Amino acid sequence: KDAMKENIEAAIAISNSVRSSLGPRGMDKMLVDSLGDIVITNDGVTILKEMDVEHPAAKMMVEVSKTQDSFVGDGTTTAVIIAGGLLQQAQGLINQNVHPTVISEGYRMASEEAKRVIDEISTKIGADEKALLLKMAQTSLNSKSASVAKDKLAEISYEAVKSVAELRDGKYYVDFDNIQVVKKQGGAIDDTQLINGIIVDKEKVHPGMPDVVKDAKIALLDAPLEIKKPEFDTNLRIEDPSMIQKFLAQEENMLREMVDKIKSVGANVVITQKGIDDMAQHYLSRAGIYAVRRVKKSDMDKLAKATGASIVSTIDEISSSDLGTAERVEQVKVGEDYMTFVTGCKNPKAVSILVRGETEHVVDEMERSITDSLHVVASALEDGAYAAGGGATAAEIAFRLRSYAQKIGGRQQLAIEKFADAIEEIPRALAENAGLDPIDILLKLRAEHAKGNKTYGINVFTGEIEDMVKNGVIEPIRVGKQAIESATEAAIMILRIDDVIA
Amino acid sequence: REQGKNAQRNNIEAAKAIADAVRTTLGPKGMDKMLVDSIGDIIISNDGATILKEMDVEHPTAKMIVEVSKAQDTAVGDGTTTAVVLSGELLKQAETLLDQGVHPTVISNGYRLAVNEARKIIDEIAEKSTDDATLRKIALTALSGKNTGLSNDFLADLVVKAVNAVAEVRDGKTIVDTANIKVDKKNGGSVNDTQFISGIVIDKEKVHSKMPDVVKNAKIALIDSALEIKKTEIEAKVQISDPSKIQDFLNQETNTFKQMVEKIKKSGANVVLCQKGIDDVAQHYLAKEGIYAVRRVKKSDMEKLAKATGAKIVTDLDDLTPSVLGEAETVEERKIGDDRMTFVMGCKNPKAVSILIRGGTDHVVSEVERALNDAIRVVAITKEDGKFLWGGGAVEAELAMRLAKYANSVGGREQLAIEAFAKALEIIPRTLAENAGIDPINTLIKLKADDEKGRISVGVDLDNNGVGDMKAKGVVDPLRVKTHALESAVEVATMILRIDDVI
Amino acid sequence: REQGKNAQRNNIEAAKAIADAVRTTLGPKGMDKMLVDSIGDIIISNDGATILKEMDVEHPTAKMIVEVSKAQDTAVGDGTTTAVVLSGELLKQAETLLDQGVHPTVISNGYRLAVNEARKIIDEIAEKSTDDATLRKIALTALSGKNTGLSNDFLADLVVKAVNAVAEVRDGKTIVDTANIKVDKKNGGSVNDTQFISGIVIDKEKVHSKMPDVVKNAKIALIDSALEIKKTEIEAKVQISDPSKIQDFLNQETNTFKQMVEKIKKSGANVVLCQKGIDDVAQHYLAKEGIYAVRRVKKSDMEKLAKATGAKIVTDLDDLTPSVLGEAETVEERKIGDDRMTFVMGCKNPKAVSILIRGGTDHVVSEVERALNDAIRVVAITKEDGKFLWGGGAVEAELAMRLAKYANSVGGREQLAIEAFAKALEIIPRTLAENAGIDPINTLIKLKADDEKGRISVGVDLDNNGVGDMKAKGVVDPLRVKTHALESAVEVATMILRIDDVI
Amino acid sequence: REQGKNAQRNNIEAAKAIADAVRTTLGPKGMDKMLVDSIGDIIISNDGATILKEMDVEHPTAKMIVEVSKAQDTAVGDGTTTAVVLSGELLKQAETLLDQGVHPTVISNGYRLAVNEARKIIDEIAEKSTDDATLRKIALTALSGKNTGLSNDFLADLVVKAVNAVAEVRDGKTIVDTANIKVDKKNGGSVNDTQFISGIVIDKEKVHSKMPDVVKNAKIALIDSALEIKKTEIEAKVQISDPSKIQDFLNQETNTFKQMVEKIKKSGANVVLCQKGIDDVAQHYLAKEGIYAVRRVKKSDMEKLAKATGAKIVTDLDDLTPSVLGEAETVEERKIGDDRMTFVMGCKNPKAVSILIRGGTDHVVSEVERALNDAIRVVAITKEDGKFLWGGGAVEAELAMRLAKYANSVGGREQLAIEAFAKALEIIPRTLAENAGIDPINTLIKLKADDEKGRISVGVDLDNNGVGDMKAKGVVDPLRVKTHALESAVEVATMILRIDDVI
Repeated sequence: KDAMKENIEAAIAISNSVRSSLGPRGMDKMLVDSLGDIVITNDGVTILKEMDVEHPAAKMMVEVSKTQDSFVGDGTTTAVIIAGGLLQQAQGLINQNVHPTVISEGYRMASEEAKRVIDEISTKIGADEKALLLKMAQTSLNSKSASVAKDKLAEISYEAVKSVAELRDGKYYVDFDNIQVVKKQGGAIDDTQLINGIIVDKEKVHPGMPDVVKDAKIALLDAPLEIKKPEFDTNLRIEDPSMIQKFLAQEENMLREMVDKIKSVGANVVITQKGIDDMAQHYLSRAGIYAVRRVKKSDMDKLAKATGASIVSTIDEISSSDLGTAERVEQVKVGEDYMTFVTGCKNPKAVSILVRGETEHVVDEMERSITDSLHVVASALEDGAYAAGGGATAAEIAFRLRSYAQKIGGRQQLAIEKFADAIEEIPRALAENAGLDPIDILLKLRAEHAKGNKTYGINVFTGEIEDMVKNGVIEPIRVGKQAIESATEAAIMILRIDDVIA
Repeated sequence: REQGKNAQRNNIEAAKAIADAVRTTLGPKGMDKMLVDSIGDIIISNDGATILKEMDVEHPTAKMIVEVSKAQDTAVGDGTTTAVVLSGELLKQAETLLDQGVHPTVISNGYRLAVNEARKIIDEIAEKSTDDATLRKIALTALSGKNTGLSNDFLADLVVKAVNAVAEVRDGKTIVDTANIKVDKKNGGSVNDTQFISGIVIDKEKVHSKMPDVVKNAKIALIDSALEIKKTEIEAKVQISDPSKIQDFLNQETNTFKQMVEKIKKSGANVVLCQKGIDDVAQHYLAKEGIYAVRRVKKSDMEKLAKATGAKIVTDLDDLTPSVLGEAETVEERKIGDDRMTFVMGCKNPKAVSILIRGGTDHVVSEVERALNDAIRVVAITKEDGKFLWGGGAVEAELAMRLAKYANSVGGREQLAIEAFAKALEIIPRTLAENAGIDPINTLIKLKADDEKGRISVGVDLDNNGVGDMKAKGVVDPLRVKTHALESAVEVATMILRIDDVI
Repeated sequence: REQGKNAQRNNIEAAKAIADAVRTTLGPKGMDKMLVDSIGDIIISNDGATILKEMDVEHPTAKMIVEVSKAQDTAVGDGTTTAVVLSGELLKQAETLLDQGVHPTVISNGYRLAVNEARKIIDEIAEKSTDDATLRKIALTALSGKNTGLSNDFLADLVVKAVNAVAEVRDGKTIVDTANIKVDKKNGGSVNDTQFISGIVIDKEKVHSKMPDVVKNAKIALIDSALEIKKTEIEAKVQISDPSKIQDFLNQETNTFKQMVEKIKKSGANVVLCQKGIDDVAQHYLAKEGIYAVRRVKKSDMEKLAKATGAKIVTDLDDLTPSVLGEAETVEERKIGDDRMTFVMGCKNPKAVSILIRGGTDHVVSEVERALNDAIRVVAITKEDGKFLWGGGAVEAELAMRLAKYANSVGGREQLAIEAFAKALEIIPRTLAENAGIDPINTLIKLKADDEKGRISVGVDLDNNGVGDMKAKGVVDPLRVKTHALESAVEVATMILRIDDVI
Repeated sequence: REQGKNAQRNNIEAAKAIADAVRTTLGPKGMDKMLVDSIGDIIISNDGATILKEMDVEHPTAKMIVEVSKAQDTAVGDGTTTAVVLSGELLKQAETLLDQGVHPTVISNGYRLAVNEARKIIDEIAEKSTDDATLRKIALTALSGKNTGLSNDFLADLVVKAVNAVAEVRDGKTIVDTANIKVDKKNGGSVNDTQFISGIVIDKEKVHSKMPDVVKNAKIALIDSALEIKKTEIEAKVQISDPSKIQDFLNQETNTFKQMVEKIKKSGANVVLCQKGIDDVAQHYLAKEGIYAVRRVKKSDMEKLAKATGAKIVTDLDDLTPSVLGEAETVEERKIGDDRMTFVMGCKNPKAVSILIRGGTDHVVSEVERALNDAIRVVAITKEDGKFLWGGGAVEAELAMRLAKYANSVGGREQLAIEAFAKALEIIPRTLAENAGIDPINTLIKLKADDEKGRISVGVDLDNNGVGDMKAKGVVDPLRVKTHALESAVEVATMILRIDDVI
């Protein structure tokens, strides 16, 4: 009765704090934390992970609705919007004494039928690959503040994914450890570029190291370049003043040797996750080796893949088989900062995107936006099919559930019709957001789909129901399946709970 | 401190309150409870034992009812909610008798007479069968009011399959150690993605990249100690006077790790599962030699693996002989969800299997696992006993009818207590009616008639909207869980009924 | 948390408030702001980036505008105040459109159309010239509203002179690393006392009195490590059993320092610049041998000196060969103000110069340095780009006139946004009018006419009291700073305009 | 106290806030506001004058805008909301000019130039007609956004009917005293139950049961004084020494009341409407004599009745001659709703009518009465002026277009102010768009085109969803209310714009 009334309202509240961010006329959110950190975004996954939800129902709505399985396009915002719809509609049905178990069965079924409608009405990507994917990446950027440069960023998203995509069983596989995305402020959004190689935001460890090394043999380490102290308690016992010299000599010699090993195997560059002793820095420098230290592990993993190096933890046991390869490693100044560009890698399916923005908070959102585009085109390439956006595919599913409901008659049917009304939350949000009339757009939308117009959607620019694929507003088939998947699980979880206790 | 009437009415009131807290979890149409703490946080379950174990019960008398969540013989499936709800009703029905002037001890005697009889009637009416089909019906029933989706028949089958795989026959009797069934979960979505593995699944990745992704015809070494540098017990300090010694000391260490690995190689082991850590240099040489190693393996897994592969858990590597090595056709690492887990398959001992549950949400995979575990227990018990009972309040209805008659064959005061116990049993069929949303009063009226016409298997049917044959619908309850749910309820109700003063 | 209208009107209000905080710093007649903290204390500047970086902004939306102080491409000279003031106006002008019913996104689209056009118009109208005379006009303009006295022409000349000294030509293009121009200050009064040195000036005295005051034909050793007694990494303890040993141990130390100095002498170095400390005994023997040493030299200086003299920064003295030594005609110590600084002149590499600023007050030498640094940047940029723009709001006036027309060639909603962007640009010429104390409204009226008659170079003239030709008065703005000030403003205004809820 | 900018920005902000409070009441699709106090309680109205008169405005500047609710010439219908909303917009649009540097006085001069022009344009474009049909269109329009149900055409007709009944012609001109139209209400449901009575309706019952329910050919006496025992001014005390006197004194009183009634009868009056009380003994003899009496009649009614019947209000009964008696065919009491009211019909003067409103809810009959009263006013004004204007923002759109041109024919500064006044007028058509829920921005775009193509009568049409011809839909506004709404707005905006300091 009440535990439910409350849980449901807490949940719907989350649904509405995200609703206005859906689509081409969607707005962003500014989220300020207790520590004062600020995040301004349109990304529904960031908004949710950010907002401080207290109510346990809200925490669950957030967790389950997260579309966790993948964060492609606006799957999470769409999931959340539908969960709120499904929940709000369940409220009504419960007011009529429909047992929450019927409702959960109905939702479960309608959910299954809906995934089916999508597979059915979907469309395989054909000889149109390049044009389709571009249109997809633009649709995505269209929702973001990155729209401003959607055509250039879309090209970058396409080029990058296409470069790292493996066409295996006649199928495509895209490994993101081949795409390095780095952000640097102090440039316009247009200055964003695709570099064929791996950029690492770090500079040479010592001023005397070279700024460029052609045909680099890269040593990737995971251990620090320092003296090793025994594990058992150890003490030097000096009784002869003369040994004091011999001892310090032995230490410096240990470091000099470590460098000799790395260099003896042909290493040209040394990139470590850990530290490099000041004296070791001297030696590498003197040997003319370009070294960078305290590198990000994620950066290490990407360098290994592109250069074909193996990350070594036992310098002593290092060998040439372990060395990576690249046509050139060079320090370049990107704005204020100095970065290291490893170009012409052994593995050519290795790329980087240098995201620019004038301001910190601008460049942050640009990277968020570009990482979205990459996942959109990559999942479309992988799935092989696409569905029309603009609320077209949702209006269709809604249309096709109202039929199926009458086939699966009974009380289940009420839950199934309610599930259809909920899916219509998408076209409503889109209309509401663009400044159109929901109740008006909805009626026309239903008409077109009844008359078999599968791809008909909401053109928020003209404010007219048109062909979404013709106009290019299309999305990966995956976004819709997951969103309806996450949405129904989130709603069923709250629907089954009749009490909250500590 | 409270004495007499005040102490008793209060205790009864408390018992009833805690029963109410789990009441709605009973049956196919059970609801869930969300339990929230301070740090760890939210738990959503339909499991009565979980709910009570987590609940923050304040009252002493309520802390006593909650103890039923720990009686291993009762706390499986709806056994817990059945015992708690019944204690509540037994105490409630008693209150009336106390009011009339009946002494708490004769009431306790009545309940003892009643429960002993009931325990007899159910062994009398218990249905025999070791039919895999019935086992499946036990699981389907056990998974009924949980948030598992529609995959139940698929899950039920996994259960029977796992159970029949480790079930063994001792002197004429079937014994099933559930500890041989390794159940684990991984957030990947689907549920239908749950797998049945003929081997031990280990949530651990191989320690080093250069180690093989798969080992065939594996001679497995199970190791207790850390493959790290060990310091002596009596304090030791190293004193270097020769600058040259420093290297040597640094080398003795390397050579120490080299030997560790030599010993392992010498035994023929090609896989090393360590319960503890493995130094990076040891990982280096293990990979160099081609041995597949996993570290910091749980003791529980160490033990299951020793069981499945025939390996002896060794602590001192010098006792690492080919005699203590286990065997398995394949040891392979494969990515499940976002993690990489190690699969030990084709073990020397076939009586070991694993169930890798999938389901997404996290908060669902947990209850599903919670579900599959109960299901495994109930199916295992029945596999052993070979007997079961009809569900849906059918058993209680029979009992309520018979004890109502057996009461007449008993003396005055006790008779009253036994008629009270008979009424109390109706709290189960009524709870199922209420939960399904049907009329309690009329379902009971119908249920009574049919069981009196001799229809032993008629329980509460949601579909037929009222009563119906459970035999056809296949709703079956294991025996052991029933008898213990009745017995627990009686023992606890008596403990509480006897208190006349709480200080 | 605030939603919709309340959230937006509020954000706009905030942006406007912070713009007001820097507004009056714009131009030749800019005022200063006194920023006071708790411990360090008072800062007086006209620099907008400094003011904002120091300001204690509370509001999130204001913290966002303040971020422009860090966009290295904008935060030079009036670039910062221009970007902030414009964001404020862009947000203010937007508020009107939001009121009419225009969607924040079409407003954002309008601004994007407008700024892209403007960026085109200015490259079109940009004036080319690498003429040293124009460079001087860039500096004079950059030093305009600062408390530098009348010495500006003298300073401007120093700037061009320094810039042209380190400017180099790569493949056909002039690149100027400002990091080669070492600017430092010393409280001695005068300002006209600022010197241009062909070498590196180091705020460090020679470590020991007996060391030469001047070294000619210097072979300079740059050293990374401390010239002190170094203890081993692995703990070491000395044990003396013979009373005689104590002296020997005390002597090994002396001899250790003696050798350090021997190594240095052996390389031919006669000057030693150490990044760290130098023990007193080492100072003793260095002075004894006639080597001029400085210690605890900043890494920044170590690096500039390695750059200028060709010296390799060495850490292990055993690798101190004549190959790693730098060269300079003279290394002399000379008293500047109250301090004694070391002057390294006639370096192997001519592309390194220093500017020793003087000016007294301390709080003036700081801004003057703050000034000279911006001036150096702007002159450096222009040296590279070879193009510039007319100052005094001339550029904005042209842009405002053109975009006002370009708006017509655009669709309804966007057109509104583009007319709003055109109005926003007038906030610059108006701010200069207001600051100079002249009538804003009439200056704009006049300015518009003249630029429309084709007088591209007419900006706001304090003298003519209204508008006037900047071409004659020589007020010129670098290009790069303009385009980025417009771009920053637009990117940030859009970020803020898009928020409809602050939680 | 606040000075300068702070004082002004603040005043403008205040004005805007109060305008927002009534904004949504504008038009056919206006919303209501619920005003709640402490004791009396809830008021629900769409009337802007009512809302503002009741509102608890704190701010002084807001107390000034609220004063428009009292300007009798403006506060009728939407005149109030139009004046307030426009003042808000005039002050808002001014803020921009103040920002640019325009002096509050030239802005005030611009507005004066603008409003004087506008007042001319509307007399130019005013449509003439005394056509009863147009009168009906005035009322229908006046009753548009009120909670009156669908009975509007029925009400509109009552209005015209009442107006034409009391309308009279002086030297060539039609004068309509609304005070001759007595509007009253009674909670009986229906609304269509509203009656139009040719006489004066009085919410008063006859004082005594035995008095006739109906009097035909009535000679009506209107009396000012109480028909009670009157004590002398100079204190009087009665002293009885003879027990017999007590009766006599008690009788003088009776006889006193008997004479009162004799005087009344002697004049031929057969009805007595007393403004005060009537003693019970007087009621006795009045009923005895067959005179119909009502007491404690409101002075307002006393006056209307003297007007309608030709009766002279008499205070001293001795001056109650047949010359001062009024006439009416029928004086009848009849039950209306739950009350019994007196109906004086067929009065000597035909120029007096009543409207007895019905409607149930109470809180509806009140607004309906509130509505009918405005409607009566507007219809009355137009009846007199003979001219009207097109509704739906048609007038404002024409004005906005013309003044936009007239601005060009004016000098610099003033021109700016006049373009600002022209923009301000668009706040009306935009408010109607917003309220109807249609797109403000596009309706304005369309509206501008059509009025520029010469379509003077095109206003905002809810139906056509955008703009449309008001001529066809019949939405008409009276002239007088328009001109005064513009004038009020300007006078008040100037008062506020001129303040630079609030102490």
